[PDB]
Amino acid sequence: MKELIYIEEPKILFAHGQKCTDARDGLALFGPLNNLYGIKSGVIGTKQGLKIFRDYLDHIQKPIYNSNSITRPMFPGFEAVFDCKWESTGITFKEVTNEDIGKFLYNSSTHKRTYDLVSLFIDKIISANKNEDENVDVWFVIVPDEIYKYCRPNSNYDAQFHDQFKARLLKHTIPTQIFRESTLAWRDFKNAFGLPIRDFSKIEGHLAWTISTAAFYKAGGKPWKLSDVRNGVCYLGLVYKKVEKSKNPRNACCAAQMFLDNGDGTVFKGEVGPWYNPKNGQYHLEPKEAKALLSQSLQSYKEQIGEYPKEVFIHAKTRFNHQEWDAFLEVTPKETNLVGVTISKTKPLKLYKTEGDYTILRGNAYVVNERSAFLWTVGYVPKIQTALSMEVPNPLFIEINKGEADIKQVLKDILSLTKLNYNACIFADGEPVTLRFADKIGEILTASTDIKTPPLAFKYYI
Amino acid sequence: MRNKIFISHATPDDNDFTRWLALKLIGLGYEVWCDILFLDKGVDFWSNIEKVIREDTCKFLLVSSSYSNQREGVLKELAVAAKVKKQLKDDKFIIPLAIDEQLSYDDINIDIVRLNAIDFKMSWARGLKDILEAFEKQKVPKEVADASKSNLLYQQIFLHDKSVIEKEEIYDSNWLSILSFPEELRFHEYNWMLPKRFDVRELTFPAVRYKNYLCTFAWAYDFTYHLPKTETYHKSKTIRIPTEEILSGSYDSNFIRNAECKRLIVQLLNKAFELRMKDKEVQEYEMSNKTAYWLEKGKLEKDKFEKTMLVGKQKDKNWHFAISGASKLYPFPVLMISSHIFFTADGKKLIDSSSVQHSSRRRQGKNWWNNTWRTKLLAFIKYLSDDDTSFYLEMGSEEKVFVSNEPVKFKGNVSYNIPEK
Repeated sequence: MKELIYIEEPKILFAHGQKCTDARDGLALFGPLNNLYGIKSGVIGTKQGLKIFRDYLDHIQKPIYNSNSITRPMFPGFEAVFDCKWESTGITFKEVTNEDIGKFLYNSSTHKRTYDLVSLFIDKIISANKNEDENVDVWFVIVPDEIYKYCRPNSNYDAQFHDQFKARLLKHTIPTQIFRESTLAWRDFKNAFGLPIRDFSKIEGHLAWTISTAAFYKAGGKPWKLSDVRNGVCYLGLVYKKVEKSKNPRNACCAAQMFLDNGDGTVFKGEVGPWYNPKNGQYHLEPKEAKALLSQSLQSYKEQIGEYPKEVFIHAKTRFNHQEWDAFLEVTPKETNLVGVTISKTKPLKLYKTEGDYTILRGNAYVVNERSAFLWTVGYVPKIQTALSMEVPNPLFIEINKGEADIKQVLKDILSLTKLNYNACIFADGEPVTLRFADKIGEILTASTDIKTPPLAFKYYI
Repeated sequence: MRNKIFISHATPDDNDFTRWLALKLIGLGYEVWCDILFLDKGVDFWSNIEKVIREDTCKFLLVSSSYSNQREGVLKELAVAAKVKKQLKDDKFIIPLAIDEQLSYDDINIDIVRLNAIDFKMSWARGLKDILEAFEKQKVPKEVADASKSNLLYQQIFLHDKSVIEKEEIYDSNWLSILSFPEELRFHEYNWMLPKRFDVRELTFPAVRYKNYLCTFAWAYDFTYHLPKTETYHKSKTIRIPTEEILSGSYDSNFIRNAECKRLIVQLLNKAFELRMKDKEVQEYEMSNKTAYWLEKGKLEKDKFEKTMLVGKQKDKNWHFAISGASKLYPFPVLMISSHIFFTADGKKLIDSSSVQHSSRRRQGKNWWNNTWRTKLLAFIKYLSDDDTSFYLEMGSEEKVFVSNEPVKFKGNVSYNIPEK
């Protein structure tokens, strides 16, 4: 037989110097790390959309329980947990008449109509941000269902509304949150059978938790940062995306997501070039782009902190070849240690418990050798008495591709990197945050090919 | 001296707000009493309630919800509270806390309608501020606030039965260990005597092309029937390499690299598995990149092996458990089996709609848990067994690799307790 080691669940730091293992309980019991005066809200949409948003904003103030109160804890209310005044009064409303929506909703060319609808939102957004002396925090774009139904692919710019909307404001740095009318008012919207389209009567508290956490984060506050920290350690995640529009099949685009203790990462954009090999399907960078990306990464780190990092980790989905790695090693200061790790979900090893219908406990690891190991990040947990995923988990394959580092410390680090996802106040996620948002960021940055922007905070992308 | 602040309520429905306010107040500097704070029980609970209500309590808040309006315990505690209220001559000893909108004003109990109710229906934070203002006005002794006591209480009362315990467990994987290997791997001399552009994959004993030579697990003279053009081969031009030393990985020569030889062995094992399960009368399904093999309906009696329900029915469809094969080395020699679910209508002909197949797979697998998957995989492995210990996989006329039918066991030192519900 083969032995399994156990990696304990990490703790995240919260208000009043306390540490918890679940973010929701800590938030409801102690409060967020950094507190604001209040949320100044701005909403653009139809009058009915404004009414729905106002109703929901007043509704989230009341307590709201859930059917299974041991797995999905209750929501006391935004003022109770976050101690911020997110009120339905004193918000800036911009009106979009239904006639304007209809004018562009009936176009045959999907790319064209998507472009016109996006611009019809963006011009109002920028005009409201510029002309007004008011300082709104975030812009809540409430969109009718029909636009989303008719603004998706197969229904020189991408054909998705969310990606285009996030891409075009990358140059203006405007935090926006997109909601459908059917989600904020799921009870009101019904089918021809009389039943709701989206049944949230079972997870209403969890939905409110996620919405509240996203709104608090995107307004400027930090809900939580992990507690047990190694000083001066930065994380880097590479993302490649093949551009479909390009005539040359080898053209590809690269991006680097940089993370610190706080879980509020930065995004660096790379130069589009021939990185994709159509023979074996692996992406690799030329030396110059690698130097540029890494130099920007440590320049940003020095700007944020002031001293060069003690360690650097470059998480990626594929192995690095030699020219890429020596190009990377050209730039790094000699006082810093570089590690390059590969994380992939394609290894089919499933462990079955001999008794009981439940699966393997989350956190157990099988270290194959001092350079490669498995990690069960999506296994069963006892804190909420339910596993995170259905069927049987597939562990992550963590192999130290380049550099010298202890495998156990890497395992603990990658397990810790799973608790920082402000878009969803959930117990954990099966993928590290440095690689969790690869597809979304890649598609968003590919949606516009003329992007020339400085490094930006994460909230402008998600 | 009276410092304890009593909370009365109906259980377990009103546990949420009771826990919230108690924890916040006990982290704010006060001392709070309620039924669910101790989890010790058994020490004459009613006498303890009388003792705390009469002797130690300073203030008394009653959660005037719909359930707690007239419950026997709440009514009894309210009677004792009225008695002690008359004793201490405190008009504001009883504080109602309305926590719902559905309780009409006429419905509330007579003894608490007169007293002023502090609002907790619209927002909990404003209600907490109102309670804090009331306690500043009534001058209740207290010390500095400290949320670490709240943390410790939450950890020791409510994080008690959901911790990690040191318990041994045995887990079953989906990997078959290869027991024995042929003595030697043979490279022949061909491609000047076989026809050019030859697909050796259609041959019976598997083989692969390596530039000039032909790599296979077979003697020189076993391909006469397939290629009569190659009967002129002389048995002295076949280079033979021990397989155990390849497993050790210490081979290094200009002829072959170790990684390339291992890849050739992997391809040979994959092909051999393909034909060996071709011989076992199981239907094949060519997926996007692999081939998965399943059993037709009625191939085995009652569609069950031993006590495992392999082939089943869902609505107007029939679902089959299918397996796919692959090989790997250097953890140690291993064969992987990958599980799949497929669907059909008549029991023999697969559904050609990929989206319908995926949706049915999701729907059927949403109700399958670990024990079901494990038992089905074990049963399907046992079905292919030729002996009671292992099954052979053909390499040639006199060469075989014997693969055990018991997956590798894993031993775990940390476990938990199965939930009651």
